[PDB]
Amino acid sequence: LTCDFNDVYKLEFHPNQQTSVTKLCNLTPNVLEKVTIKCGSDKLNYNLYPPTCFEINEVSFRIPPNMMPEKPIYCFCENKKDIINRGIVEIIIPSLNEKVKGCDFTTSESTIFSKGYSINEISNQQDIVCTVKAHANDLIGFKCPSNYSVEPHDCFVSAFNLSGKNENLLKLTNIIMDHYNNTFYSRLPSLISDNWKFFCVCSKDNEKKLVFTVEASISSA
Repeated sequence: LTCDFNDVYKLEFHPNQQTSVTKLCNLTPNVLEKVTIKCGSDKLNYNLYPPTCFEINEVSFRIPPNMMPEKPIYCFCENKKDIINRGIVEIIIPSLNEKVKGCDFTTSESTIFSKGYSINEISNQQDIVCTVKAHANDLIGFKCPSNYSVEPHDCFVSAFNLSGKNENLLKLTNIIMDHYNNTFYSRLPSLISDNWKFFCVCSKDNEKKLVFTVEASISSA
């Protein structure tokens, strides 16, 4: 899931080229996978258009979880001299077949998550507890209001035990902890060998706590 126009799909001119050379780098990421595009550096004078692709010289992004099918996104790494060698990145946008298992504490009409809560629900002392039952390969996540803090701060790297304490987690994968929008994601392993329950908490002084609890059950995928 890298398009390296610097050393892999090389855009170096050849001697006495009459016409362009065009290279195609086609990617089929899964949702939330990281794509990297390398285009240009100190020595290699290449530009990427548009400068950030999916809204040395290097860009990475991850495709968000979406239920709206989209046409591929293209971006162009250009080498000039008028002859232009161009690397064309095509990213097929994966679409989800159902909402992400988990909890959007910021809307009752989430674009992303299976369960949502309106501002009236999360407002005013009992916890709001949102429980998801997850199995092998499930994508899970939650979003808390931007004003809230999340405990533990690195939820999914660590989480709290329904029984014991903070536990460095279960081989969770593609962990995303986006503190800009207080949105957290990860993927259960393809093999879960033991039942595990854990939780993370969002809070804000004088507000109901928002509890995201996961019951991960023995399974195989």
